[PDB]
Amino acid sequence: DRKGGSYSQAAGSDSAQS
Amino acid sequence: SASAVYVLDLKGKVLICRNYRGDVDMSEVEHFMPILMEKEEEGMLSPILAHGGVRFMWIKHNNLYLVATSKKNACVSLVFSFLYKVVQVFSEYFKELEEESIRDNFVIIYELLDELMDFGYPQTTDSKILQEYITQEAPRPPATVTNAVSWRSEGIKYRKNEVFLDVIEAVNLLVSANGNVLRSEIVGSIKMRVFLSGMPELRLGLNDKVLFDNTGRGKSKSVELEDVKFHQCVRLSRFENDRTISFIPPDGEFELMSYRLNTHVKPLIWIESVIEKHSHSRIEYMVKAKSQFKRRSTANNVEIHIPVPNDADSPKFKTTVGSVKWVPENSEIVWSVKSFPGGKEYLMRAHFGLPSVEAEDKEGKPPISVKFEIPYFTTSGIQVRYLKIIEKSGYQALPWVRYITQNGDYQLRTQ
Amino acid sequence: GNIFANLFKGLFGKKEMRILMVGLDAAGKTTILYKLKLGEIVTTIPTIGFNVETVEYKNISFTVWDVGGQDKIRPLWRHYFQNTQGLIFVVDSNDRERVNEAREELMRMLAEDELRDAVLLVFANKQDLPNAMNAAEITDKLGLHSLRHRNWYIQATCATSGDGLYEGLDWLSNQLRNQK
Amino acid sequence: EIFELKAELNSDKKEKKKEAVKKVIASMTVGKDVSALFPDVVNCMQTDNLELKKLVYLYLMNYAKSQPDMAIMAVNTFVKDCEDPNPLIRALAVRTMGCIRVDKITEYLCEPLRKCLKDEDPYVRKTAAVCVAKLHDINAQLVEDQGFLDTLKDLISDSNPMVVANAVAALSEIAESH
Ligand SMILES: Nc1nc2c(ncn2[C@@H]2O[C@H](COP(=O)(O)OP(=O)(O)OP(=O)(O)O)[C@@H](O)[C@H]2O)c(=O)[nH]1
Ligand SMILES: [Mg+2]
Repeated sequence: DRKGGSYSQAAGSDSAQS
Repeated sequence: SASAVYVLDLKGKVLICRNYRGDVDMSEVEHFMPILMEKEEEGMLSPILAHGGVRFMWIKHNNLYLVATSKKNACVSLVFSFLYKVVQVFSEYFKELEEESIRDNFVIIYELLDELMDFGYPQTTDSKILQEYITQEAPRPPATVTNAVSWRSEGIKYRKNEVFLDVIEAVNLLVSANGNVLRSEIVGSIKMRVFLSGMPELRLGLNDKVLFDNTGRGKSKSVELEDVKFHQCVRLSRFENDRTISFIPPDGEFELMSYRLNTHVKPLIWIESVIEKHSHSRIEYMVKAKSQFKRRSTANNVEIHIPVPNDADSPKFKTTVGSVKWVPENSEIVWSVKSFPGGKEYLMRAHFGLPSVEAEDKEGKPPISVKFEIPYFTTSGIQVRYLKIIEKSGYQALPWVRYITQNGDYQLRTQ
Repeated sequence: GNIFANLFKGLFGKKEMRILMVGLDAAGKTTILYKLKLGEIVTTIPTIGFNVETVEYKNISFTVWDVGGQDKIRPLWRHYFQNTQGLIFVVDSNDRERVNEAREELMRMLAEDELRDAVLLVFANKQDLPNAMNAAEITDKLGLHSLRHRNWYIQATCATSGDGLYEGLDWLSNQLRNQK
Repeated sequence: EIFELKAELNSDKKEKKKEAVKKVIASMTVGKDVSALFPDVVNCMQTDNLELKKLVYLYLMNYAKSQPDMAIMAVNTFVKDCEDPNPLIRALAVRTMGCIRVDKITEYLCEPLRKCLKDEDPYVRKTAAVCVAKLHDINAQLVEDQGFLDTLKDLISDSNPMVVANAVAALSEIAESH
């Protein structure tokens, strides 16, 4: 856990835009 | 074009001085303290002084005033930027900025001062890069300083590839005493702590309104960032061409981009406070805090400072939720709340005494400032879309980031 | 107290010693110092300041302090008189017009009450031209026999070849240390 | 005090010379007129340790206007150090040479500046760019006689954009006084 919100994984790029 | 970068103290003693041009006599610092005393006692004190034909432009540190003398028409902004870079370097090398390190770290301080700026022109300011040629515990300088990439040392290898992001929100609110909000600006700040192997070229992608309009997706929730200020690693040409955010992250925690846009939405916290101040008899604090934020989010550590009378004594607090403490050092009612669910409403009724004798001078009305910090809540609605981690060797990165919403200039004008 | 550690060190050698190298400019002193240190004929500009090096031979650390002979650097030899044990004079037999000046400088420097334990060391430099004199004519001209309480010895060293430097070093070592 | 410090600095042990240099640097920082021992620290200048040479250079730069006459015993050291393979030592020597505000020393410093002007090391080129401007600030005619403007102009036409920026800043500083 961590104060201020749990860290979330990010994507690599806009997969929906090619 | 500074002439001599010196380090002063709280008593007027020059902790450390390092002349860069020699065009100003070293004895001119003795007049800085009397000049500052004269300026502060007449309301004309300024960070940039003037001793005859010599100007003393400096900022105030925790315990020292980083004064830098000059004589010609030097760029004061350049001097301020050099002072800020020096302060950041001192903070990165020494965990504290006080007199205990100036008199103890003179061996490395002189080397850092000599290497940072020559003839009044700073040449190297990267603390991570500077930590490779000047140490307090010397080989040839790294090629990163000579190379174009002066913010990411080559050859960095880590067992894992973890990049932790921090989308910290800054809720600044300027509510007038009439009940309307004047200055309501949100300053985004993406602060990442990169730990990767090699020299990766991150390709950050968010849900920008301009990017969505250019792609043709200007119909979903897109952040309208009025001002986007990227770090030195972010290539300006790529962002200007087609809003392409490509930059090599440094090693450690740093500020990549700092968004800043206005907000026309209702405040997350509504503070309805009243003052039933009897003349020299007593006063009442009918303070009501309405949380307009979403009920799914909880604002950890809610601290709504309520400026009570400076001469208030014998205080009593009739509140609903949260500890209420009166701090005589700050002269305010600290409405401290640990957890405040969204949509909650805490009511407080203060009552304190007042001396019969009236005060000699006016005290002013400091504004009520909340200290809300709601994690996992993005008010601007900006969501990170992608982060293109590309490495020549080739590795599978594991990006991470969290959204933290706090209060910035969240002041409320009093009546 | 006990000095057994000193005897143990002396079992392999402990004394290092020091040395001085002064004289007129363009006297081949820098080339000789470089040959003693490295062993190559290095080309160097006139010594504006000074040179300090060391020589390791016969278990003695022969620290040499090369000094130029500039007019503005002539009065700067008094700085090396503090904590000095040796003194080497490099003569320039190829300059007749500067021989009187070199002798006067040596006499002025030889008239100091602080340098009393420093033995005389005259080196005949530039031993490559036919105009160079022998090891007796220079001593007679300089009047080295009239140096009371001074242990002087003339040695001919060739800068281009390097011969005679070893004999001078051996003489200096025998003058410094009085043991087997 | 002063006699003990001089005896320590005129010793053969580096473990005492480094401490003496640190004490001399701290006494000047503490506000002590330590210019009286300027000729005494000059002997312990050409040392292999890099942590001690910087302190000596700083003391000489801070003790250059006060004793210009005693400063004549350092040109040879700067000339010898302006050729070390380590770029850091050459850069420090170049930076300290221009910092010495001596009218009789800047005349002989032109050869090392000319040698370091076209140096392959980018740090050396960057240091020499600022050194040329520092020398021109003291002697404007000396820089013109040495012909450094032509060398400064070609620095903008070279790689190593940090060196290019340093050369541009030096050219702007020179032209501002022009
Ligand atoms: N041809 C020839 N010339 C020599 C020889 N030895 C010395 N010289 C000359 O003597 C000069 C002195 O050279 P250095 O030893 O480097 O300088 P120095 O003797 O210390 O004189 P200063 O530096 O001015 O004090 C050289 O320039 C040579 O031309 C030699 O063996 N053969
Ligand atoms: Mg010489």
